[PDB]
Amino acid sequence: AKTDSFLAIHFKQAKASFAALWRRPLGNILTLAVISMALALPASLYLLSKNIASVAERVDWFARLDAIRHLATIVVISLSSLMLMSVFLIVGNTLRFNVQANKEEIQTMKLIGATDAYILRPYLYSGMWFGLLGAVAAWLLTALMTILLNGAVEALAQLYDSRFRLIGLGWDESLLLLMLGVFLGCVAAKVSAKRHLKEIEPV
Amino acid sequence: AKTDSFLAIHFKQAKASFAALWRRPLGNILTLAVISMALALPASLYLLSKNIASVAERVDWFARLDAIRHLATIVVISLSSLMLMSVFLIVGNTLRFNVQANKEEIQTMKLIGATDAYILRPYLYSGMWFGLLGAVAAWLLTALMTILLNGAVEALAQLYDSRFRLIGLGWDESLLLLMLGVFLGCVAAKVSAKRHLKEIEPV
Amino acid sequence: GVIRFQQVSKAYRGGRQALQKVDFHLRRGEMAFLGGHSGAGKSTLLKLICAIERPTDGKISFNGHDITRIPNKDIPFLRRNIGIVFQDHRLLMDRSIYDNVALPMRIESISENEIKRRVSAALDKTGLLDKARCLPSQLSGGEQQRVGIARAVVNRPTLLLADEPTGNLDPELSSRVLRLFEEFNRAGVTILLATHDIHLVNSRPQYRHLELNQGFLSEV
Amino acid sequence: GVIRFQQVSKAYRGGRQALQKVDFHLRRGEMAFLGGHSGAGKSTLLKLICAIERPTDGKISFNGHDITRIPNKDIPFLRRNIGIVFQDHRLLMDRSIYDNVALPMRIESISENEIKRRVSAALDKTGLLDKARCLPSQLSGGEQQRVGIARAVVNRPTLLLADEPTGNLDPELSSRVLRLFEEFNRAGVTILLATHDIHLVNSRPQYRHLELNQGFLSEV
Ligand SMILES: Nc1ncnc2c1ncn2[C@@H]1O[C@H](COP(=O)(O)OP(=O)(O)O)[C@@H](O)[C@H]1O
Ligand SMILES: Nc1ncnc2c1ncn2[C@@H]1O[C@H](COP(=O)(O)OP(=O)(O)O)[C@@H](O)[C@H]1O
Ligand SMILES: [Mg+2]
Ligand SMILES: [Mg+2]
Repeated sequence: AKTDSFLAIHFKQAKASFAALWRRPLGNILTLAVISMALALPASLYLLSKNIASVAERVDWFARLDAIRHLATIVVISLSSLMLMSVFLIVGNTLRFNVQANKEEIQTMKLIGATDAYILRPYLYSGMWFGLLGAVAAWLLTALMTILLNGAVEALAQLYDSRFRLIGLGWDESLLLLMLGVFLGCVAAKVSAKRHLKEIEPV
Repeated sequence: AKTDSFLAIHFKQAKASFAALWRRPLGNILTLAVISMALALPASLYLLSKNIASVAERVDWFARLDAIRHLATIVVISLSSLMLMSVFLIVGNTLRFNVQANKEEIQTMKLIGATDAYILRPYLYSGMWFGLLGAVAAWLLTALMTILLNGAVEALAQLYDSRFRLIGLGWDESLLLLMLGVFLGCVAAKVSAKRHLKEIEPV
Repeated sequence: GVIRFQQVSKAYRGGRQALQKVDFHLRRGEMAFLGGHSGAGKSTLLKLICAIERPTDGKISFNGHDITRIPNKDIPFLRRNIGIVFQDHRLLMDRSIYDNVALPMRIESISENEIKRRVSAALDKTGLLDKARCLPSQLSGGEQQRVGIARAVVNRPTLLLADEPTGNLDPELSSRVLRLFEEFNRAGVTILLATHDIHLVNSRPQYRHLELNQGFLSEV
Repeated sequence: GVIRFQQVSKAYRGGRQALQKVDFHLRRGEMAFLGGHSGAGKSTLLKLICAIERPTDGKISFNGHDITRIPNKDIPFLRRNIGIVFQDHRLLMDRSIYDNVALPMRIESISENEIKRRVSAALDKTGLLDKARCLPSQLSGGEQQRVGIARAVVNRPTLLLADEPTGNLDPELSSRVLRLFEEFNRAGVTILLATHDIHLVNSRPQYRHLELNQGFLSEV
């Protein structure tokens, strides 16, 4: 009995899961938009913190400056923790809804003798795609926000007789953002799907 | 045939829908937490902007301060609009999942001859309770953030000897926050539930 | 009559046609079996009666009121008159029997005391009063079907439609269910049964028999 | 034998008991009807065979391998051997017939060409090869049931379990479905049918008949 290879089945699963996301446009576009905005917010907060820190470094007085940096770091970290926690939960809800949508298919698949891993892999890849697309959209949104802010910043820089310019996310930071997005999209999917799939019976 | 009064049925529906949220703790606690944090960001940002503006008012210097205020207002508005949109979108997903969970009940209810309004009102009140609880949780989150930040602000002020402390949200503002929360919880629920209810058939 | 058809016919989206020039008349109090083959159009005829699906060619009269183009907002008022029993004995496993039997009385707001007394009377009539507080799961198949019949009839419907109620029961319980239906008919409730078991219909020749063959109704 | 029971019994959570000291032996190639009443324990016996629910008292042997306490991870390997046909002709309305019949062959990764040829052979055997590309909705009830049987048998199962396959068909198509099952039995596939229709079983006395009455199996 001819059997497909490991990488062949994995690539087929990835392509099929990407195709499946567009079965329900309304159901899966809103979640992508929400993830994009939620992940973009902390990116913009970090961007502003980085810009102000660069300004401060570029410029009794020294002792007071460090405390302001500490306060800014605490605020940014708190908001980042909130938003990252938010992204984790929303992904789980969408996958739980998807699993409940495919109740009959999973029932029939389990009845015929399919292993749990076969049932589970498509949802892992769907979560990974959610994370990746959300990260890309968040990066685009942060770029647009920087473009928007530059106009206001120019007036302040001109009035101060300065040549200050906003600096966008570094190319090394974009890789970290994408890694975080896919990490959430995978971990939330695994945890929620594994915990929820157990409580579904073949009949 | 004795029939219940309008206010009686509405009150009973509100009470029963509130009781319904506790059918699924994991399903409906995560959404409340996400809404709380999302609606907390706008309030906390407004709090920070208000505090810095009050400090500036307390304090050539006139010209640049107006530009700084313009930049702060732009940043706050842009970052808050995203969270308002996210709260609007996320509420719809939870109610869509709930409606798909009650597929059989709605099928039987429509088959027996129930009007659409009877089917729909519980979801409207569930959305309203979502909004109200989210607003209350966001208010508490902002208060807790103020409590956390006050210690660091006091540590910073000791060096400056400013003797300045943060001040929490005003009572009038809290009413507006609750109104916004309930407004979103009602509007998103109405839109999503009404659009989705059409495509469920009795059999 | 309680229901009438005038040259009504239906064609599905694919082009296959369920009903062609089917015409029959039903007087209040009478009972009919509506026999047919595995295919034919027995279920569709029942769907058309209660406006789940609309017809194409003819017109439908419930009590002299045209149902051919009933607006979607007035469908619930019509459905309140008609009670439906299905083969799958559709029940809500989560809720109790008393809650399931009381759903039609709660769709239209009614005082709880009247709901209690009416549900108790209905379950006493069907003999399930004792287990009113139990869950559907603990009941046997026949008991679940009887609960479904009670829920269908609790609202004093003028016309009762059953779509193969005895699908999932052996012949022994078929007689009991059919005698329950006959008791309801004696009460004065018009009933239009639907089944393909020729033996059951041949057992009782009192009630007029309508044969639905390939979408045509001989009515003999 | 293909399946055996040793003093196996089951008691549900409520305390009602489906099976008590039921013992039977099945040799490869033989066919059985497993007649019973509306209640009794016919469905439970089928669930126990394929490890959907575990027993309490006795032990189950599939091919000399104990299934009494099969670990949950090894259940799929057992289920791959057993094919199941249900009364509801469980089918995926969204997908095409060819996709439904090919699901067992895709659960275990197989080359698409072999899947195509095997599905074509199975549908030719059941006579549905022509409509392989059509949706289940356009099919009639008997055609949907035959598609379900084909999907069950596509994977060369050693034992085929049918839970009242002829529930939703008139007697005319019952003979056709039973003759299809007899053809499969001639092919060499062990079959254990389950039905409560005494007429159908009485029609064909060649195959051994097991009567399940109130959880007890006379096997006569
Ligand atoms: N939703 C549908 N789409 C396409 N064809 C249908 C649909 N429903 C029924 N049909 C076909 O039209 C006729 C109506 O089926 P039906 O009267 O329900 O059979 P039964 O009496 O056994 O329930 C049959 O030929 C059936 O195959
Ligand atoms: N999930 C369950 N919970 C409680 N009792 C059950 C359950 N399933 C079956 N029973 C009871 O145990 C016995 C098994 O039912 P079953 O053998 O499936 O009847 P049938 O042969 O008509 O399918 C019956 O008495 C039934 O009422
Ligand atoms: Mg039918
Ligand atoms: Mg059964």
